[PDB]
Amino acid sequence: MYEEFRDVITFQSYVEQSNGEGGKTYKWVDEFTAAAHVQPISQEEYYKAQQLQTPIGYNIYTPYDDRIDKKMRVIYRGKIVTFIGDPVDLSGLQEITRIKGKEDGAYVG
Repeated sequence: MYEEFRDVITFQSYVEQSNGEGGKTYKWVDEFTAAAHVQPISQEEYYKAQQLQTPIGYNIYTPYDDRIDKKMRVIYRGKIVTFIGDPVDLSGLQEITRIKGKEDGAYVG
């Protein structure tokens, strides 16, 4: 609902252990700090037709940073969200990275 943005926001991680046991106990760590824009999808982004569901998708652009959605828990403009994703670069000179991330779950949490 911000459209075009650049604020100083903090990217962090919530990971349910740094070994092959996803659950049991949970540990918090900090990733990086950047001038960035993390925004939620709202609906289908382009809209056109309609459709309804509860939003579990994020859209982000940061200049050359690929670390936002790729298993993280970030705080952008006071909002804490959890998501997994894949980064793509804009190309040419290599100035902008465009990332998509989404949330699902893991059994109980």
